[PDB]
Amino acid sequence: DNHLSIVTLEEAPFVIVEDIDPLTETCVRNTVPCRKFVKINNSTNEGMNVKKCCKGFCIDILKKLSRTVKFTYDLYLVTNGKHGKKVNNVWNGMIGEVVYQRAVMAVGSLTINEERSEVVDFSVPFVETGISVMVSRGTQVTGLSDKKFQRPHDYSPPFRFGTVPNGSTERNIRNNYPYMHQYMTRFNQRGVEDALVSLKTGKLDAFIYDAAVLNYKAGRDEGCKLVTIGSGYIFATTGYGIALQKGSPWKRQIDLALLQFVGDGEMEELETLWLTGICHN
Amino acid sequence: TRLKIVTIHQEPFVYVKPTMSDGTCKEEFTVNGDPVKKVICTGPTVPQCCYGFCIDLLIKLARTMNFTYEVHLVADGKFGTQERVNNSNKKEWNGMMGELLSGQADMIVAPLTINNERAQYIEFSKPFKYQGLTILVKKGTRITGINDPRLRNPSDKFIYATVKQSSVDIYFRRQVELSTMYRHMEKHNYESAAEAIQAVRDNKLHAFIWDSAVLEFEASQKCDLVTTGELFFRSGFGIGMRKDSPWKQNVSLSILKSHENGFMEDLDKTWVR
Ligand SMILES: CCc1cccc(N2N[C@H](C(=O)O)C[C@@H]2C[C@@H](N)C(=O)O)c1
Repeated sequence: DNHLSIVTLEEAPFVIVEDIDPLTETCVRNTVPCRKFVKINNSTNEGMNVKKCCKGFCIDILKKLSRTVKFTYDLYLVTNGKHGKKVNNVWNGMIGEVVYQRAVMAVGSLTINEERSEVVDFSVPFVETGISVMVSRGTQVTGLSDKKFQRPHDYSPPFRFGTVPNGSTERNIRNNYPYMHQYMTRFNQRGVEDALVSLKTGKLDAFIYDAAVLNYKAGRDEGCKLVTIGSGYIFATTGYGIALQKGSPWKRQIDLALLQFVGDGEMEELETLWLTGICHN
Repeated sequence: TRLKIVTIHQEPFVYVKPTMSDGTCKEEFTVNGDPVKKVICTGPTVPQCCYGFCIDLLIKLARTMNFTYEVHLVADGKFGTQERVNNSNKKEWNGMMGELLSGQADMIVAPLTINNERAQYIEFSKPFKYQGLTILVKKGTRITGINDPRLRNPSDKFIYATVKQSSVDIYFRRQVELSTMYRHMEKHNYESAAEAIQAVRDNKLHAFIWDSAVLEFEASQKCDLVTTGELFFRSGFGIGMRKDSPWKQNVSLSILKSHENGFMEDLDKTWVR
């Protein structure tokens, strides 16, 4: 069939979620319909499917893919988990929706990695990402592998740097740089917005996170005080990719369509439309 | 059977040096004390020694997935484009693409750019290196970059080109928005990146549009050269395999694993940065 269940996850500017237009009670132009299962309370599986309206960088990718590869879809937001985590060998998030066949496709800020690639097929990456570093303008650091991060107490004063815990960034640092992980947990940030405030107010020296997210934030930062390292020093370079069921018959044509979008300028136009900001390091 | 690896001379990803008298490779260590792993590569009929970024990757892939290999350099010295067969209908690929589709090679291990044109016929790994296109000039030449009047309004006074039968040659011919630039480029394109880089050093070539991971390495080694510092198009290198090859999945998983455990970080610090 050409009708596809597709799961997504809110993370601006890649996926932005709005309510239906109250006047028409439909999704306005620029946006596509998406449904979210909303719980009655935290003490039940009972809930109500609520109509919402989704837009953003990856939603525009989905529209291009649906037009080019010729398929229709029902888009819905994941409600258990976020991107995808294996908890006691059971997947949640968007990856969980794909592996357990509730969705044939996951569209969003979904990072390609080896663990997920053993249970889903990933399209070609459509934007690059990885582990990058954001600092206040004037701070000199190379990247995640900088000795100022690896051996923080070789310097006086030591760098105050951290990440948002419980995600792919913390897991990677924990495996690659154990002491750096042990050190930086004292500077754990509750969220991206918290970290930016801590950077701009001198409470934090560096923020280590998703490169695509950090580049977007730096491009629109006010006064352009926050900057990221160069793209050549991004650690563990990977990308956002479309997740599909293992052995999906949609993977090849989706790969060819994405590579077409990259080569013919359509991809750069979406980057200009959604990702590029005033600031330019 | 041994896997037939095709590659191409492209520093710092593939160095090609002559063997010693006894047919072996001179033992070397990096300035930081790491052993430089070298393999024998046959090329144009004569054995030579190959090493560098992609050779380090090939060794890691061979031991991870437990396969043996033999390395040879691409016979025609090109990466690979599709050309019409004269007085015929068929199209054929040249360069490493043709050798992979012919069976002369089982796997391409080189700075092979992933694009839609090649992915129609072969399977690409996940990218082992993210980079892009930039412009290399000689120190003393001043241009804004890709959107320069000297490049947008070409003439025989400012000669710019790329490598024939390459990803960049594909990129500028397929786009109707680049038809004026490509017409200037097709009468000046060089057979190799090395010949084009030296031409910028002999002031015969004034600009060279090529891969950033190569051009930026060239600027850091030959300070009489300099790049724009701009990335006007981003692309990735991938391992090339035939359709439905038995190694596709584990090569991609191996590469993703190498990015995540810092192995590619080590390759970058050793060869690129
Ligand atoms: C090499 C490790 C790495 C490479 C590229 C991105 C990240 N990320 N860091 C975040 C976090 O730790 O919460 C979220 C994001 C992952 C998120 N897109 C996802 O798909 O899980 C980690």
